[PDB]
Amino acid sequence: TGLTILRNANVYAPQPLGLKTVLVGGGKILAITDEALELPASIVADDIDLQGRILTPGFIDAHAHITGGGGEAGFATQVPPVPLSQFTAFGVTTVVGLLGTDDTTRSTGNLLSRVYGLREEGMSAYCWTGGYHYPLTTLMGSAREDIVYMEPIIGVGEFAISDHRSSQPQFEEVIRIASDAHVAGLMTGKAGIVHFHLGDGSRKLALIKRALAETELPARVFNPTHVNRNKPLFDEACEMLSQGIYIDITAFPDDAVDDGWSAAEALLLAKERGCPLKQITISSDGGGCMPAFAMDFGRSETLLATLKTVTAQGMALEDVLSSLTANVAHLLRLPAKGKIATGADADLLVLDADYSINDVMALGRWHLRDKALIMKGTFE
Amino acid sequence: TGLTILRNANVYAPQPLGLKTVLVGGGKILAITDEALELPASIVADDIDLQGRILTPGFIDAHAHITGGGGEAGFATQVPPVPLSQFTAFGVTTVVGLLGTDDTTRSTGNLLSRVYGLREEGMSAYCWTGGYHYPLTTLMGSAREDIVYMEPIIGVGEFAISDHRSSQPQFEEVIRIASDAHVAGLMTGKAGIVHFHLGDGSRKLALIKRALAETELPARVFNPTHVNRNKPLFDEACEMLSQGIYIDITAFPDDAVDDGWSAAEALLLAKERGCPLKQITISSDGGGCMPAFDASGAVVAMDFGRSETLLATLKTVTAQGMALEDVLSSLTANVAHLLRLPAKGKIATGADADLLVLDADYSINDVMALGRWHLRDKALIMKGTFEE
Amino acid sequence: TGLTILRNANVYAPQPLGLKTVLVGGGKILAITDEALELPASIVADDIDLQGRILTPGFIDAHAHITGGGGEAGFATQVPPVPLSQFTAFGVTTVVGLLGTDDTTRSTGNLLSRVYGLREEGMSAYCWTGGYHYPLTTLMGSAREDIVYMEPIIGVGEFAISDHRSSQPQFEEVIRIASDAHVAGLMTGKAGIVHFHLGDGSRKLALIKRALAETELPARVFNPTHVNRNKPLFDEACEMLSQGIYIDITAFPDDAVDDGWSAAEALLLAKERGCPLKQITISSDGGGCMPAFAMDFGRSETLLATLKTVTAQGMALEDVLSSLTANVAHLLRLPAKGKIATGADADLLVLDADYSINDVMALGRWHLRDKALIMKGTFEE
Amino acid sequence: TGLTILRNANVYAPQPLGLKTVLVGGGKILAITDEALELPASIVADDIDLQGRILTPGFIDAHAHITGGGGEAGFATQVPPVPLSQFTAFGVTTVVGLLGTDDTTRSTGNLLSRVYGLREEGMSAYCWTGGYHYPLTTLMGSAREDIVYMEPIIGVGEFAISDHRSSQPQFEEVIRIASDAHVAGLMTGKAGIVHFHLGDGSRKLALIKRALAETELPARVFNPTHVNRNKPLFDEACEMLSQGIYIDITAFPDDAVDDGWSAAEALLLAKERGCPLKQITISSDGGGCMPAFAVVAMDFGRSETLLATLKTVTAQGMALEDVLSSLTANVAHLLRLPAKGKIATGADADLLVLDADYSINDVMALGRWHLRDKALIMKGTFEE
Ligand SMILES: [Zn+2]
Ligand SMILES: [Zn+2]
Ligand SMILES: [Zn+2]
Ligand SMILES: [Zn+2]
Ligand SMILES: [Zn+2]
Ligand SMILES: [Zn+2]
Ligand SMILES: [Zn+2]
Ligand SMILES: [Zn+2]
Repeated sequence: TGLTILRNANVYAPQPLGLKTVLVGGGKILAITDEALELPASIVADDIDLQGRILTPGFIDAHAHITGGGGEAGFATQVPPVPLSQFTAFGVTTVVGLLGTDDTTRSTGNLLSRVYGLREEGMSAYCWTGGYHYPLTTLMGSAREDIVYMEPIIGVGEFAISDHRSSQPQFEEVIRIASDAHVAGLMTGKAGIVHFHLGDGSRKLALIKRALAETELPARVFNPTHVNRNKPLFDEACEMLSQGIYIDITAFPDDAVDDGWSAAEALLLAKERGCPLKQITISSDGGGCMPAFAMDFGRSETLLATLKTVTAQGMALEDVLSSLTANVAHLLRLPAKGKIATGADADLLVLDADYSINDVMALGRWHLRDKALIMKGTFE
Repeated sequence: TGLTILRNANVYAPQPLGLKTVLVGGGKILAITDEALELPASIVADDIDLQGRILTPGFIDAHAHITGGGGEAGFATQVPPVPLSQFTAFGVTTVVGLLGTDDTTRSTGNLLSRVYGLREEGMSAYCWTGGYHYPLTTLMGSAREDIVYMEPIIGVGEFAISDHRSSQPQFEEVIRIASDAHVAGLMTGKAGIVHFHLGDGSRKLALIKRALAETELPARVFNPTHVNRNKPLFDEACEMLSQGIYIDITAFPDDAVDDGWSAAEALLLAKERGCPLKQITISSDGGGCMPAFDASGAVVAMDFGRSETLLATLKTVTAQGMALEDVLSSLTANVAHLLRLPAKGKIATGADADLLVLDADYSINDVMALGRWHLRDKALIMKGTFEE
Repeated sequence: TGLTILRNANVYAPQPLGLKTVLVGGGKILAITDEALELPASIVADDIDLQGRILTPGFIDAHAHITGGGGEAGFATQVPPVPLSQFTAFGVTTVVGLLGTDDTTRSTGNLLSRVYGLREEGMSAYCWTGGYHYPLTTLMGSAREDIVYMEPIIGVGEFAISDHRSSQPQFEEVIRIASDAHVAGLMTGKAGIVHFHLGDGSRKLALIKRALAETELPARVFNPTHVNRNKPLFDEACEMLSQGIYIDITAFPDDAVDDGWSAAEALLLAKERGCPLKQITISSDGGGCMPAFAMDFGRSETLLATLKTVTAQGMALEDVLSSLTANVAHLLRLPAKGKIATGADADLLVLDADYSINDVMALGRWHLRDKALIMKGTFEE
Repeated sequence: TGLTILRNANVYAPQPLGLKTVLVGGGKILAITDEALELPASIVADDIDLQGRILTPGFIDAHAHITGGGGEAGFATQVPPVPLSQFTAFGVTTVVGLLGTDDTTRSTGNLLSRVYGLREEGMSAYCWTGGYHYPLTTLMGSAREDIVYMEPIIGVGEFAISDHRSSQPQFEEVIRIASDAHVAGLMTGKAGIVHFHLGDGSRKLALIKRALAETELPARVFNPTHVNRNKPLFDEACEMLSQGIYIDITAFPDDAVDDGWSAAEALLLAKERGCPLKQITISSDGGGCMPAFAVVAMDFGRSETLLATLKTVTAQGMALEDVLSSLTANVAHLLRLPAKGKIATGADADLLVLDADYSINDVMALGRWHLRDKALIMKGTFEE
């Protein structure tokens, strides 16, 4: 009902702004000021002194199996849907859902209905249409119709290249899909991009290199993920940043890194190479199936773990925080997200000085307060 | 994006609350209080003393051809899409769009894309899927899929019964459509109703009477409109209020009333009969094709329906002694209740900041949609992309 | 891969057979004997003295939302898939999955793929095609194709009648669906029936009465469930048992009973009225959305709770056990299930004297042993 | 029923294990032991002394027209469905059915329904979806859906390349089909491979060579059959074994060999060249149309050529386990049938008892005798 006032917030917007008073109401950031705002008590829901603790935008996890992934090694490996608290307790206030390898038994209707479920439970959610294989799995007859007509659908993903599980897509198929995503993006104001799953194939980003050389499509339309899964792929991804693509680094748990880089190592290496960090995002692959050589699934907890690892190695908080917030909102054309700015959505984290999460606000409501869950999923 | 404070508002919520201070921010009503709120000037965009002038919710016009209607007497009669200001200048802050007789050349994609256009221009908009004829015109393969998956699609309409332009729908077809709308409504929290176009056919509401007698579908699922177009239909509509249906009265211009009641006469008559007015709504049929006649009855000119008839209706019934809150509810809270729009139709904390400021004669002075002024001292501050 | 021998089992098959030795191997019941079998130690995996404890068939829960149900009051009410142990720990060794009210966002491919997941994890699973609404939700173009070509698909359900959430199906639509299920059943040897969701509509079982009066379709094809949800419906369901239909009673938790009967009350009342109990089954509606006036979901735990309630009120164990085992296997044409008989699947419960479950065997493997889970779902912790 | 005990079995599993007692029950192999098991008579259905006769796994014939093939030279050449005994009497306890050249009048529904018919009659049966031509003949809208949702459907076949009767498939079409079979295989635990019909076209295995060089698809996904039909094709198939493909040799009758190798000659030649025999399978093309020569008379392929091949190569000095593996364990390994192709505890009780000359004396399928002392105990519903 009322206003929420956050006093002495050490604001990372994600760029450091210093101490501010932050006023929240109607699910929005209404003011960011040096002034010690004096308000009538009758209209204030919560008056909180953060006493110089860090305030950041909520994380945007743009690669999550919100329905659960798996199904790649038997039907029993179908992962259950990710409960609300497995996003919010880890600082994820916006998720972008996708289908992966199983786009056969799982449908775009499964995915979009779970987006609406997470929205009803008080977080923000979008999704990718099309999935992994060709022809694309869509709700309507085509990806272009899905993106034009369904507000939460922002692009095509995660479409597999250079992977034994791909549909062995041809150049002509890839640039047609990209053209449909791009046109739908222009018509709607949404991301109009193709989120590509990369495997360990030695062709790496060859299809995207050819698209950038031969077509007029803007480079931002080609968005490869898991680029840290092997070192030659990561090198090729870093080189292609100069052509204007955005690259997505996956926060693998330490077990699953194999012959590649952790998200932490990859981001530190991109910084050391002088890569444009504003073109680099990190995602968790939450709900993705995680085999042990027992069976588990990916968690959004690796995003904060990554942030702690790189900051402990001397990276500035704002550099890694941007890869989880403003950079994702910029690529995905989410102007209300990824920023502490007046008029933006009140999706906010309060961090301790070691960057542990103390509080999580989504759309102006506390989900986590003093490390305790206040709001949880319907069935948690 | 500061706060807006409206001081000394005579609040019709739509029920009269007396004088209040109303605080708006983030597109929402943040407070309604007796307190003379003192706020820091640095966070206040607008501090307005209404000095006891009436504040109401914005009107919800649940029957409008947002794409334009017509096409019923030649292709030249296709009405252009209704510009933003032809809603907002008349106090309409939420519209529900539909296709009418022409659901052949016009598509659900035309309709839904215009909903998104009106939302981008700063008003609120929803639509009906299915249209007028059988089989239904939908975006996906079925009405149930449209209502489940497309947030702005709230139900089926305007589906024609008792009209020479209908598809002569059978009872079994009607209750199947109603079942699909109802189930989709339960799944989504949306209206989940069938908005029925009534014509002058003497069968009147017989298909709805049969549905209420023979099925378990709740009465609110069957929502007839234009019930004032002839007197026997209006009498049957009033009688069926006791079974729990909502009825929609159309604010025809005075020319187009023919052998029926104006919206004003129909609402006054429902009140005189002791009908439950909370089950009665008024809509404009804006963007509907409006033929103009000479003294000889020859078709001379063509115009389209306007949302201006809603306020004209409110002025007419209040001049005849109806309480402002009774007619205002028929444009606001009753529509929001039937259509399950909990953010709309009410001056209540947490609701959308869709507000009208009225003069003493109930002329609109100011119109706010989602916390932004569209009309201020009778001047347009915000207009459609292509308005001049 | 040895033999398992269960000595001194007090066998309810589900009919009481007395004390027996039961031999299990290759997932099957190989012998039921008075003999104290002496076997070479080298081929015996497990030699267990049950010391006179009750041995029953595993329960067949023929009405479960294995994918999760809900979605009837907002997308947030989509129930997660039921984990393996939420069947096996409650004595359910065979489940028949279905879609309910949400047969729009959920597909037959969702349902059938979860059947295969539960089979991979070591229980037995089947499903109903078609769902709740008309037209039917199927994997192939028609229910008849689904039942003919997909081994686990046994019939059509749960198809809604006398309910505000139904598709307001017409008699002609219902008997066409029934004819397709019946023909597919004859071609395949499978159930070939229509499992009908009943609501609180006052028309009750009128469409089924009309089908029995006007068509040649056998009565067993028309299988109404939730018949205990209101008392006039339950009375009509009991009267129609004399025409040869089977009725399914839902084991609602005590909160959700409203103006109807608990499964326990309904089964005791059917027995008191002299109804043919072999035509009565009980199911849990596991994974179904359960509102509090908070949100929870249905559990297979109500089946054993029902068995304890009716036995405490004087019903013979074999009467209620048949409603969970042999009666379901008979109606659904599952000849390997619902019975302790040689050649049948080794799906077995060991009960304490108060009928608490001590051990659960599915296809010859222990899932529960001395009330500890030995086998669990892929993602259970 | 209770337990069956087979005493003094000379076990080829298919590798030689020596003399064993084999215990069967519930359709499974429950024990393989040196112990002379003593069991209570009340639980024993059958106590059989094999007297040192050879015991092998049942043959897996992974290329059979279970519906009948033919239709390539007029409608009258449609072969009738193969009766149960025309598998079991020849030692075939598992068959994998397919459509061939006529995937126009014959459907995947014909094929899958005959799989279920053979299962009802007590043998094991699977099938290939898609058939010979492009676009594919499937039950559902796609091969990937067929393999994901229909338990008996294990892959795509028999898809024609280098043949005048092919659909002239392009590289891009072939690798798309292979990707769909592979992904469906991973999702289900099933074979997930493309079984390719090879003709006499001089392009031979060019499309598969290109797939192995240009894609990440595992080599095992590309499974060419009839590789013995001409000598240059057979040489190319043998060379590609080093890239990890499995190759299927067809047991043509002696008449039909033309300018190629018999299965026997092909397997002996692969052994002489030091090829990895575990990557080589033999299939009969049972139910395939067999014209007799001017075209004078018409017959159909029989599973009898599998055992004839085994007798031919063993008479030329090949070890029984080498050729037996090509009919049993190698097929079960490629097709991901862990219950088949092996005498191992927990496996299906699909067993052959052979005489000293390797003639079949007894055939057990899923623990039941189909053939006992060379007499049929079980036959098809309509066999007389
Ligand atoms: Zn991926
Ligand atoms: Zn992934
Ligand atoms: Zn109308
Ligand atoms: Zn109209
Ligand atoms: Zn149910
Ligand atoms: Zn139900
Ligand atoms: Zn062939
Ligand atoms: Zn061939």
